[PDB]
Amino acid sequence: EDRFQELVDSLKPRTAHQYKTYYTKYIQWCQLNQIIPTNSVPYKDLPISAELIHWFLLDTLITDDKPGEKREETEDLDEEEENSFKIATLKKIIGSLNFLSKLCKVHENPNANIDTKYLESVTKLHTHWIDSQKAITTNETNNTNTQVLCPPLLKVSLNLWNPETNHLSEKFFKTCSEKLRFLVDFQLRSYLNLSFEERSKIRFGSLKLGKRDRDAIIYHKVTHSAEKKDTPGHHQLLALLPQDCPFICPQTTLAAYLYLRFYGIPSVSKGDGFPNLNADENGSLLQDIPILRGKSLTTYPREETFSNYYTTVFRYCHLPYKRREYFNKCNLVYPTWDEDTFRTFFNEENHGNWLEQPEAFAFPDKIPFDFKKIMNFKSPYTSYSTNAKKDPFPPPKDLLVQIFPEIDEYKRHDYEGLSQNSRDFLDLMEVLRERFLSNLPWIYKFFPNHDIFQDPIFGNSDFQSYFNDKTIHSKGSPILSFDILPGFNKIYKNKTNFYSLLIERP
Amino acid sequence: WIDSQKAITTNETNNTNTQVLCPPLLKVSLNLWNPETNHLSEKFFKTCSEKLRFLVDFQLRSYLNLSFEERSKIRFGSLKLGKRDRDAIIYHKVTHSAEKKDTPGHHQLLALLPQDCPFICPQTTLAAYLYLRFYGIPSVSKGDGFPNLNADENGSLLQ
Repeated sequence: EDRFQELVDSLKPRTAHQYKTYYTKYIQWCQLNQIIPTNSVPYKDLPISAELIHWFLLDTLITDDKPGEKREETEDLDEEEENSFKIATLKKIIGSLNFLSKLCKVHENPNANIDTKYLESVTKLHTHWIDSQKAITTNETNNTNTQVLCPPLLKVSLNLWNPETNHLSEKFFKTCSEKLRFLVDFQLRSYLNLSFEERSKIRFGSLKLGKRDRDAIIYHKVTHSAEKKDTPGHHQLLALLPQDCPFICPQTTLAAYLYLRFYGIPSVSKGDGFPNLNADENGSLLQDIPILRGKSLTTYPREETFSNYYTTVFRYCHLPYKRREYFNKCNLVYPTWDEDTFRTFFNEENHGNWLEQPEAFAFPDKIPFDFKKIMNFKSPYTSYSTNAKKDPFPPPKDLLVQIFPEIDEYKRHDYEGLSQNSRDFLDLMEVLRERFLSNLPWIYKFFPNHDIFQDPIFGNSDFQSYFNDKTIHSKGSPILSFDILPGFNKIYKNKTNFYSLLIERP
Repeated sequence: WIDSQKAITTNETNNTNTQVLCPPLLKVSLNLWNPETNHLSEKFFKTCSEKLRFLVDFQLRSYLNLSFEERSKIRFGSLKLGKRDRDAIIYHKVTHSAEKKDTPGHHQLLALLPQDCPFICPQTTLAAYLYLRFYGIPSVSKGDGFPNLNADENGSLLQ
């Protein structure tokens, strides 16, 4: 009861009523999912947690599906002010609900527990996204020409699809398989902002599919019941949603690297063998296969050899490499959890009184929605992604079932008789092969002699027919077809800037 | 010089025909007479005159194997001529009775003959560098003027 005045006299009244507006929105929204049920307005009842706050922020700020107000974000002068308004009001809503969190303490509502640093990470995430879209604002933002206009991802990425690295490395990168394992680790650190150790710890068994999403690539990284602490929960959840660009897609890169790793060239690149998966145990084989390998078959390749790799590549594309900023940890990272809320909040039956459960929409398969789309370099502003029907020429499965057909055998094998992770990984691989054949014609369009095309079954005119399908206007068009990057569209969809990316035969 | 010949006596002295068979001064010079350095830099390569002072310094290192600390010790009048030549640019070196020892001589004579390749010709490159250092571009690069020569007595201003 001592908390009266210093709560009250903490603020300007103007501040207090802006905060009152914001928590009034919060209360109405919790009644909109009847969390507080239906003026019915107590204080020792209203739950405050970082995910609750966060999902309120989702449902109000970012959820611009909203067809009455759909396309303010398209106009540059509207969005350039609108997102600044978003982030300012974001910070104010954070302060408001922090104030309300302290308010529930003086009423003694134990249901209010903040963990601001999670919401600080939300703040930092949206801050970095708006600063990314802000630094990209103009060709002549300042007197720069092409290096503001040089994404360190794509200039590397596209130039890694070349079957030759002649000035670069005959010492290192003869094989395209080594180029693809480099591109795999680079798109790891690109999409999944991690450390070298965190890049090391990917078995195949921690690579799952979207439950409510079909497209999520779940790396359900959990502390294994012992760091100093049992009850294993430190949950780090990640995703590799594909890219409309067929050359920075993680799924395309992954399917390509695993094709060369498993099958490769039938003469030259004799693969590592498509795995057993028959008397596999859940945890036996997929929990042994590294996502990438060198000479060893189980562990992860050598650290300073990767340092050499990144050094050679960033001197090839002439970019400032700094080793801490890829091998050591950043803080621009993914959400982190307990066991407590993770089991508690994602259980629907504890919240089954509600009209909706947040696992459905704003948490696509236990992922905070902006931590999905920002890390996958997307404007996070629909909550209702329906871009999946955008598919000129969906590829035929008869071409698909040529490579990796053992998967098709395994589901015509005793599908029960295989381990649970195994067939789930098999369906993962089929989605990978689908995305692979989908993105294949531009790979043929730009490097027709990759080691994938050291296989004349692809040289047959069924694949070439599908190549002429997807690359149909490519010879006649001045510009490209596929998407680029949210602030690099009007530069590199031009074929010429796209060819300035190439150094060896544009 | 036999080492130069030994590297040059076979085009398969080194199996690559890509970078290892290029002589070092030539690769630097030809990609340093380029105006644009777009993949390279502008933050340490603003002007073409910054590129020229880099290129003149590297050609000094290439022809006259000094330290940069010894390339510090070159003035305008530190450069004489082969008077039987008009070809060499004579750095006549200083040990004049107090920098190492009395009874002066520890001297060293340095030749800077031109090259028929004008990209690596050091006389050409220094002429261009001092042209743009002094006169500059008549529209943009405000050079710092032709030397005075009038206040210079021997060992006073050019030195």
